[PDB]
Amino acid sequence: VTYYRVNNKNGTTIVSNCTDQCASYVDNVFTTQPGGLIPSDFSFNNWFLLTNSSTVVSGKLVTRQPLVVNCLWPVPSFKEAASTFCFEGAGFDQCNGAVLNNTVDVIRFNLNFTADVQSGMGATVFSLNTTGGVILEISCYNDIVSYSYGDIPFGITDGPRYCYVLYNGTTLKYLGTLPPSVKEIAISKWGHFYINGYNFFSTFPIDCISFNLTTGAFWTIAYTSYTEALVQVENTAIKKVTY
Amino acid sequence: ARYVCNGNPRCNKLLTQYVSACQTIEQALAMGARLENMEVDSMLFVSENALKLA
Amino acid sequence: ARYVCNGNPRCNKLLTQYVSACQTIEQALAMGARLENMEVDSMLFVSENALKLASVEAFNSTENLDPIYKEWPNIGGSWLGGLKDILPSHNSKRKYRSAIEDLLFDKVVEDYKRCTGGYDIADLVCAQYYNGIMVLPGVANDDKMTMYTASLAGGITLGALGGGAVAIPFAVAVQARLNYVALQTDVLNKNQQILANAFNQAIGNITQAFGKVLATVAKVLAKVQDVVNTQGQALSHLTVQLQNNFQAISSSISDIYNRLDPPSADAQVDRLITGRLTALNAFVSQTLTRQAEVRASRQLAKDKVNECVRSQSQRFGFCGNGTHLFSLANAAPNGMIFFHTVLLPTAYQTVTACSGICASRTFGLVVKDVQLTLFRNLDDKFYLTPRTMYQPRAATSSDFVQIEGCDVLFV
Amino acid sequence: AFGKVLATVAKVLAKVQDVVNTQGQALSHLTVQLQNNFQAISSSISDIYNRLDPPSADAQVDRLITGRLTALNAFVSQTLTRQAEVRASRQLAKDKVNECVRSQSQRFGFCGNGTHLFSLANAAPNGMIFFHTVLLPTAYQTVTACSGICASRTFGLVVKDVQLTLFRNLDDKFYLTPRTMYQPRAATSSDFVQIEGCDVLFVNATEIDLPSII
Amino acid sequence: CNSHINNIKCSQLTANLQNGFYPVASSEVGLVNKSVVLLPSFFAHTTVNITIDLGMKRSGYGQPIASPLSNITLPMQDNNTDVYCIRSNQFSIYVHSTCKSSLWDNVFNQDCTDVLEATAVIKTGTCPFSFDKLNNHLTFNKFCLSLSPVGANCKFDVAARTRTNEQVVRSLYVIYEEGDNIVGVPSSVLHLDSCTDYNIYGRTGVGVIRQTNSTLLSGLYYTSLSGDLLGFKNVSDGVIYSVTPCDVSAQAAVIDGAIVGAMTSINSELLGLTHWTTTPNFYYYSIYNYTVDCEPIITYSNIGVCKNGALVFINVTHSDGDVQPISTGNVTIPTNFTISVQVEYIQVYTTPVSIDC
Ligand SMILES: *[C@@H]1O[C@H](CO)[C@@H](O[C@@H]2O[C@H](CO)[C@@H](O[C@@H]3O[C@H](CO[C@H]4O[C@H](CO)[C@@H](O)[C@H](O)[C@@H]4O)[C@@H](O)[C@H](O[C@H]4O[C@H](CO)[C@@H](O)[C@H](O)[C@@H]4O)[C@@H]3O)[C@H](O)[C@H]2NC(C)=O)[C@H](O)[C@H]1NC(C)=O
Ligand SMILES: *[C@@H]1O[C@H](CO)[C@@H](O[C@@H]2O[C@H](CO)[C@@H](O)[C@H](O)[C@H]2NC(C)=O)[C@H](O)[C@H]1NC(C)=O
Ligand SMILES: *[C@@H]1O[C@H](CO)[C@@H](O[C@@H]2O[C@H](CO)[C@@H](O)[C@H](O)[C@H]2NC(C)=O)[C@H](O)[C@H]1NC(C)=O
Ligand SMILES: *[C@@H]1O[C@H](CO)[C@@H](O[C@@H]2O[C@H](CO)[C@@H](O)[C@H](O)[C@H]2NC(C)=O)[C@H](O)[C@H]1NC(C)=O
Ligand SMILES: *[C@@H]1O[C@H](CO)[C@@H](O[C@@H]2O[C@H](CO)[C@@H](O)[C@H](O)[C@H]2NC(C)=O)[C@H](O)[C@H]1NC(C)=O
Ligand SMILES: *[C@@H]1O[C@H](CO)[C@@H](O[C@@H]2O[C@H](CO)[C@@H](O)[C@H](O)[C@H]2NC(C)=O)[C@H](O)[C@H]1NC(C)=O
Ligand SMILES: *[C@@H]1O[C@H](CO)[C@@H](O[C@@H]2O[C@H](CO)[C@@H](O)[C@H](O)[C@H]2NC(C)=O)[C@H](O)[C@H]1NC(C)=O
Ligand SMILES: *[C@@H]1O[C@H](CO)[C@@H](O[C@@H]2O[C@H](CO)[C@@H](O)[C@H](O)[C@H]2NC(C)=O)[C@H](O)[C@H]1NC(C)=O
Ligand SMILES: *[C@@H]1O[C@H](CO)[C@@H](O[C@@H]2O[C@H](CO)[C@@H](O)[C@H](O)[C@H]2NC(C)=O)[C@H](O)[C@H]1NC(C)=O
Ligand SMILES: *[C@@H]1O[C@H](CO)[C@@H](O)[C@H](O)[C@H]1NC(C)=O
Ligand SMILES: *[C@@H]1O[C@H](CO)[C@@H](O)[C@H](O)[C@H]1NC(C)=O
Ligand SMILES: *[C@@H]1O[C@H](CO)[C@@H](O)[C@H](O)[C@H]1NC(C)=O
Ligand SMILES: *[C@@H]1O[C@H](CO)[C@@H](O)[C@H](O)[C@H]1NC(C)=O
Ligand SMILES: *[C@@H]1O[C@H](CO)[C@@H](O)[C@H](O)[C@H]1NC(C)=O
Ligand SMILES: *[C@@H]1O[C@H](CO)[C@@H](O)[C@H](O)[C@H]1NC(C)=O
Ligand SMILES: *[C@@H]1O[C@H](CO)[C@@H](O)[C@H](O)[C@H]1NC(C)=O
Ligand SMILES: *[C@@H]1O[C@H](CO)[C@@H](O)[C@H](O)[C@H]1NC(C)=O
Ligand SMILES: *[C@@H]1O[C@H](CO)[C@@H](O)[C@H](O)[C@H]1NC(C)=O
Ligand SMILES: *[C@@H]1O[C@H](CO)[C@@H](O)[C@H](O)[C@H]1NC(C)=O
Ligand SMILES: *[C@@H]1O[C@H](CO)[C@@H](O)[C@H](O)[C@H]1NC(C)=O
Ligand SMILES: *[C@@H]1O[C@H](CO)[C@@H](O)[C@H](O)[C@H]1NC(C)=O
Ligand SMILES: *[C@@H]1O[C@H](CO)[C@@H](O)[C@H](O)[C@H]1NC(C)=O
Ligand SMILES: *[C@@H]1O[C@H](CO)[C@@H](O)[C@H](O)[C@H]1NC(C)=O
Repeated sequence: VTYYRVNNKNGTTIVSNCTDQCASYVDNVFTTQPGGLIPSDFSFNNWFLLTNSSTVVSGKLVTRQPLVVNCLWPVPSFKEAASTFCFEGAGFDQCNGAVLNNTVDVIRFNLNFTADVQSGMGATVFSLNTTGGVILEISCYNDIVSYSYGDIPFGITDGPRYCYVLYNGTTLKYLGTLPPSVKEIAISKWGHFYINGYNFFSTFPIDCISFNLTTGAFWTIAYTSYTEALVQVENTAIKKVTY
Repeated sequence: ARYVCNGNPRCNKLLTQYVSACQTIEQALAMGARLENMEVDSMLFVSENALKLA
Repeated sequence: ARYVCNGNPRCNKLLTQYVSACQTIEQALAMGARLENMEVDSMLFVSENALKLASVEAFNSTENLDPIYKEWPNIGGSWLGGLKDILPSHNSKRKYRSAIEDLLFDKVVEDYKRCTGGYDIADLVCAQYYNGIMVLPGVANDDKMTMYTASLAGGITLGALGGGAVAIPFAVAVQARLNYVALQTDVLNKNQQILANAFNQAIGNITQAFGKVLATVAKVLAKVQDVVNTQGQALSHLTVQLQNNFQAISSSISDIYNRLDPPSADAQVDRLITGRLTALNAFVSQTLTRQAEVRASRQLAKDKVNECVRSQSQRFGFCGNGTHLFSLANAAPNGMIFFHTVLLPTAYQTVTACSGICASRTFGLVVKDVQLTLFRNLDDKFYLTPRTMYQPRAATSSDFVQIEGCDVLFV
Repeated sequence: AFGKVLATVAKVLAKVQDVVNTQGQALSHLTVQLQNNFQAISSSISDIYNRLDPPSADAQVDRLITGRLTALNAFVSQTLTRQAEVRASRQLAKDKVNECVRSQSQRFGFCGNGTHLFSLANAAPNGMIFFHTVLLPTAYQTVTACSGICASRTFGLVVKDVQLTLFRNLDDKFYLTPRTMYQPRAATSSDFVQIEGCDVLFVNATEIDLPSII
Repeated sequence: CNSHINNIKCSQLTANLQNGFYPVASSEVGLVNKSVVLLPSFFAHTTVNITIDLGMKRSGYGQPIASPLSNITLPMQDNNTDVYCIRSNQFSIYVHSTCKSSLWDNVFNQDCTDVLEATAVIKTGTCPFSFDKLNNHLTFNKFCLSLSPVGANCKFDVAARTRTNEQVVRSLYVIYEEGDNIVGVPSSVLHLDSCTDYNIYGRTGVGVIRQTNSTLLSGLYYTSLSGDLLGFKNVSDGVIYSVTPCDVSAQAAVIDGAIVGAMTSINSELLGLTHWTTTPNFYYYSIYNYTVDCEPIITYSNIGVCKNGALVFINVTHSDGDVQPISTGNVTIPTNFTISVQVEYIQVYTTPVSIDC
């Protein structure tokens, strides 16, 4: 296999070579098709089925999932460590491929990591702005707490992490322990926070969401919406989608 | 699907988990009828010259 | 015991109370199979003298041919282009099977020694074995069924029962069959090459049709596969009943005892025992009905062999659609495949028939043999001919019966 | 063999008993369903009313009624299938009487393994027992068969009755014999048919045979 | 029960076996090692201690009586001690008790003795699990105990066991959801090429674990239609292990009240039979000196078994052949005859049954 990069954004199709990690780019970044559909040749790396069940579900199933992409923003680059996203007033200006002008139901974060590295990458905190305005924050700690925030690692962790919802910097709820590997974070408009497809935390509807990164954190951020689709799932990981 | 789920959009969704059961039911009946039609068609015939004076 | 209680020492004890239920289940299946084996064994037989010349290699040689037939280089030479795909072959995979048989078996699809090897992940058959479900061979297994059909085919060209294996040409055996259809009188114009060519081509297309996976071939493949699929589903249906909790906390016996203390765990198990015994009773009833259905089918198979393969039948339409010449048979999954070789007319001859003859004190003459048609030829002479094949015979006095009167239709 | 409780006798005893055992089990199975509580406090109707007041006792009984009616429906379905199976068997019994007992059949292998002579029949539980009396050969006679006769303007002669074998005897005369029993018959002219040609397998006729042959 | 023939008699509930084939286990096992495979995750263990203080007393007759006024103590969490929750990956739960007694009501300044003596036992009430089994590798999404009967699933019955009787004093309520986050532990080792009691990725059973070379498993484990474990993958190496039963069904051939031989798929001595041969589908063990020509007494399938254990196979009936319609050359016509009588049975009617609904 030989890897070429094609860019027709200025109206003329230009062809050049790619180095860096071309294989990773073809495994994570896709061009959005008209209507917001994901190309049939996309491998769905780190795209997990969103479920409320605690168990592992596999096989061919028809479900309502956020698989319609309103805008795909590849390899995002932020002005500062922190950034803000909104479900409503969001603006699409860096969409790869077709852009569909609609309301976003779910913001999906495809995290950048390598197997067996335990690199210094992660988020200090995720801040969820609910309807009334109550700011709830999610942060995870090296040990059990009994105002300092914590660390939510991306990829492989060196040990256990205890996740709490914060308020006034004072722990408000214990959510649980993170999985050995954090590959995807997905946040819904309706107040549901997912890790690797599992509903980790639920609250009141969210108007906006923001976070502060420690010190290219993401492969891509997809602004998506719910549709009915037939999906082939292996270990909560989507392998194929037929809309 | 119609027998079990009576056109109710919300029942048909639950029934997704049993698609293989429905396929077994529908295919079993279809195969039975298919085999019967073949051996029945083998038995039957006509003759135009005989029908003309029948 | 293994199906209901999965080797769990503590479940088997509870199952003691249901021993009479298990005995009923096991005995019912054993009796069904026993009766079947007896009537199947009655049907099957072999003949060593026929088997000796039943192969393709035997047919392709002169070694067994009776010296009186020096004009023939082999047995059925002109017919071998067809027979070679029907007769068993020595030089093949799986011992002695025919080309069509291999196609029929391999396009459709028991060793249990292998289930204990442990060098791979068990397949469906071993997975069933582990649950107490196993398939046994019966009397009509595939190898014995093959011998049966080979012996029948090899009988066609066996000249005598005195002993040894003295063969006659296939063409000679066929000509003998033609005489039963109609006495052959046209000896100066043999049509053996024509019939042999048509036969060889028909088999060519049949063998090809099976390999390709012809209305008759499509019908057979559908029916053969259906028999196989039905038995498969019957057992797959039974094994999945083991996943039914039957209102227990779990379907797994060892899981129940792993989680719950004996005084309560036994109650959970009692429900699973009752449920699983019920599933077995349903299985047995269903199985016995299928055996009854087959019994009726088997009688037809037996009648076909005796009236189409081993002899000439006078039953119109019984051995295929047309005028029956001969039949060959081979093995098939769970039964037999029959090849009915029939005559098909391509053109009809018109003759002017005479009801009878009025002769002179006057008297009538009618034909003694009612199967023959009396007609007058171009030379003004009377001829008789059977209605199944136009083989005209000069009429003589021994063919007629005197009667007192004459009809209006008499000549 | 019957008194002793012969492969044919063993087969019959097994089959006859099985028919009887099956009907027995069908009814024994039905009666034991009455012991099923069907989630009631008891399977006994009088026990329910003896222990429990009518407004609650009726509910316990309604479950037993539903259960027992279900058992009867299963019984009826099972019974009707057995009757259908017997119908097919009965047709065979009828054909056997008409073709083996009341008449001689021309169907090879139908009335026993061998050459059928006669059949007798008796009663049996739920049906009939047939005694097929057949002929069994103990020795075979070898003869040298003639395909036909070529006689002389030449012509062929073939045997009119295709079930007979033509052969020449030790006195050089022609005989005909059926292939089911060796009962040789002197051949005569009324037994032969004239044809235009001769095969290679035909025997050459002599003048001394022609007066009886043609 | 004490012998192989008597074990068959016990199984069948008979004191007199008939000539025939009886289903037996190829072997029996017990007293074997335990093997477990857990999801790697991380070690984080919590010890959970429940203390039950029983207030026993006495009646006029002397019938010892426990006091509903007894105290159950759960460890300290979130200051309140009325609801303790498990917030770790692994846990162990132990119950301990102290028995105190009184002559005067509610003083409890004296040890209980003799007939007053009691020990607390927690037994299954309405929960689909026993308290003492929570130390096995049971798995939960959540598990929390509560002395308050509010919004709680099932309850345990906490009873005082005395030398006279046993009675329930208090209930302990437990909140739980099924899942794989929290695992019970006694206070990831497997034993290969041995019969073992295993618990692998949430699947419990008894069998033999073997290391194999394949890529068949896509997930942690693969099961049969019946739900049984057929094999599993080690998360770290990708190596596949197969799982098979320690024993299989076998058929014991019994003649004249003794085991003559048996068929099995496992090439191992069974039922005291040491000699054997090999058949197309199974191994055959018997009393016969194997490293034949005899008349079988019992049969099944296409197999017969002789009194001396010899194994015989059944042949297909032979015949001379059929007489063909051939009139050329040397042919045979049956001449001498005798009579044979063949007997067959055909069902004509069913016995009609009338049922009064
Ligand atoms: C349908 O009906 C026909 C009858 O018309 C049955 O055919 C008969 O079957 C039997 C059983 O196989 C045949 O008998 C066998 O003959 C063999 C050859 O004959 C030798 O021995 C005789 C002795 O009288 C000599 O006259 C002859 O010249 C030969 O020397 C024997 O070798 C066989 O021996 C077997 O049995 C004996 C006794 O138990 C053993 O000691 C031997 O080791 C060996 O196992 C046997 O005697 C009989 O010849 C067949 N007759 C005909 C006309 O075919 C069909 O079987 C039946 N069909 C069905 C399905 O049942
Ligand atoms: C991508 O890399 C290839 C080399 O693998 C470049 O190929 C060169 O093309 C120029 C003409 O444009 C030739 O003169 C060179 O000789 C080629 N190099 C080699 C090693 O053969 C190709 O140009 C690169 N793509 C772009 C857009 O620059
Ligand atoms: C998990 O369960 C919650 C309910 O507790 C689901 O939330 C609903 O989401 C739909 C959008 O499809 C809204 O129309 C409903 O009003 C929401 N209900 C509530 C109470 O907020 C959530 O979608 C489920 N998530 C998954 C993956 O199944
Ligand atoms: C994904 O993360 C990896 C690190 O895990 C990034 O790779 C590093 O990039 C920096 C900046 O260019 C280099 O100085 C390092 O040497 C690179 N490390 C390795 C191991 O190659 C990568 O750039 C990130 N990619 C995306 C798409 O965000
Ligand atoms: C199927 O049968 C046809 C006969 O109708 C075969 O067609 C003949 O092919 C032979 C040569 O093998 C020619 O001699 C004939 O003239 C053809 N007759 C036709 C075309 O009607 C055909 O080859 C057979 N197919 C197979 C696979 O054997
Ligand atoms: C049977 O087939 C033969 C051919 O093999 C037919 O004979 C032909 O008859 C036509 C007139 O109908 C002549 O023109 C041809 O020269 C003949 N060809 C020959 C003698 O081979 C014969 O007529 C056919 N029979 C019937 C009843 O149609
Ligand atoms: C039919 O049975 C008779 C006996 O009843 C056989 O006749 C015997 O033939 C042998 C020679 O094969 C003579 O040695 C005996 O003296 C004859 N005994 C007689 C005349 O009773 C007769 O050969 C048998 N038929 C066949 C074909 O073997
Ligand atoms: C699963 O595989 C891992 C290795 O990938 C096994 O753990 C290692 O076992 C070896 C024994 O030779 C030790 O030397 C290593 O220190 C262990 N750890 C590591 C990270 O290699 C583990 O035991 C296997 N589990 C099972 C149930 O077989
Ligand atoms: C039919 O069988 C007889 C024997 O019963 C054959 O006659 C013998 O033939 C040999 C030569 O092979 C001579 O040596 C003998 O002297 C002949 N015996 C008698 C009594 O003639 C006869 O040839 C065979 N016929 C056929 C067509 O095979
Ligand atoms: C697009 O980029 C190419 C390459 O730099 C350039 O040649 C072309 O003129 C650009 N198109 C426009 C509209 O500027
Ligand atoms: C996140 O970044 C914003 C903007 O720089 C800053 O005001 C805020 O205090 C930061 N919060 C944390 C927890 O780092
Ligand atoms: C949350 O959204 C409200 C919308 O009015 C805004 O006033 C408030 O500052 C936001 N808080 C954040 C972004 O933390
Ligand atoms: C603490 O919480 C109260 C909620 O009533 C909020 O008004 C206050 O500003 C918070 N204190 C700090 C330092 O954020
Ligand atoms: C018959 O033998 C010849 C060799 O003499 C061979 O070429 C031919 O293919 C064989 N025929 C068959 C049907 O095997
Ligand atoms: C036969 O000839 C006689 C004498 O001419 C005639 O009367 C009779 O009708 C003829 N028969 C028929 C059937 O025409
Ligand atoms: C019959 O005799 C003639 C004259 O000798 C001869 O040519 C012919 O071949 C003989 N027939 C047979 C079948 O041998
Ligand atoms: C149990 O395991 C030990 C090794 O720790 C081994 O020596 C012994 O043979 C095993 N016994 C059984 C019954 O598995
Ligand atoms: C449980 O009790 C034992 C004494 O039997 C003690 O050693 C252990 O530390 C206690 N554990 C907890 C969590 O209190
Ligand atoms: C339990 O503690 C209470 C105080 O809450 C005390 O009054 C009572 O006597 C104790 N009961 C026992 C130890 O049985
Ligand atoms: C029963 O109670 C009464 C009132 O307290 C008391 O007078 C009497 O002695 C008691 N009898 C007993 C303890 O058996
Ligand atoms: C597995 O290992 C054994 C022992 O070396 C070898 O015989 C077998 O062929 C191997 N199988 C595979 C699929 O590698
Ligand atoms: C027969 O038994 C003897 C022992 O007395 C043994 O040495 C011999 O090998 C056995 N024969 C066979 C075939 O196993
Ligand atoms: C008949 O039985 C013998 C053993 O006596 C065996 O070797 C032979 O292969 C069997 N033959 C048939 C045709 O079943």
